[PDB]
Amino acid sequence: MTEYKLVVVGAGGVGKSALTIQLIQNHFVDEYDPTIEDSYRKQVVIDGETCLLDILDTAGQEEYSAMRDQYMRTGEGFLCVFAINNTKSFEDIHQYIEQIKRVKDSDDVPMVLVGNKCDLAARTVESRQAQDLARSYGIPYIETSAKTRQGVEDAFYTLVREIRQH
Ligand SMILES: Nc1nc2c(ncn2[C@@H]2O[C@H](COP(=O)(O)OP(=O)(O)NP(=O)(O)O)[C@@H](O)[C@H]2O)c(=O)[nH]1
Ligand SMILES: [Ca+2]
Ligand SMILES: [Mg+2]
Ligand SMILES: [Mg+2]
Repeated sequence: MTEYKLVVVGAGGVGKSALTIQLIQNHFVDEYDPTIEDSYRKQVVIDGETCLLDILDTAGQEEYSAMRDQYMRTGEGFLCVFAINNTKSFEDIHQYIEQIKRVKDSDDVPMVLVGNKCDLAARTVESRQAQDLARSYGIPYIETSAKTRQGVEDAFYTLVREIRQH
């Protein structure tokens, strides 16, 4: 059984915890409790193979930026999340990737760029704008809603594939 170490990263309130919790636990967290750092673990079959997903729910608040370095070393693949109604989080996520590539000293780090909250109509990040950013990194772009589960399995499982195809 292969184990995959996924880390979910991005700015505060973009839906990292709701995305993780929707995948692992199949419900939507409506309330907003900022995360320090939580861990989840779950046995899944992906492309015929049983594997263990280890998922680190990280902090979006800047006050815990200090602990980013240590989880960027451990993690095998990184789900890079912004909210399509939050232009600042799209600008920010660009920064998170550069930090990962730095900390890991590779421009070949398994990653998926995720535009979350795609159920909201207050979109200020157009899909083409995120596509352009993903293209420059060689990584997939996938839109999701943690509310409706749209794209949630696809996003996380794409990241496993990126890691396992690394
Ligand atoms: N409509 C909608 N709301 C969402 C979605 N994902 C998260 N939210 C909402 O946005 C708020 C913040 O979500 P949360 O997952 O806690 O964000 P976070 O990125 O983990 N924040 P932190 O970095 O502080 O831990 C919550 O009220 C949650 O219900 C989504 O896909 N759609
Ligand atoms: Ca709920
Ligand atoms: Mg959270
Ligand atoms: Mg615009």
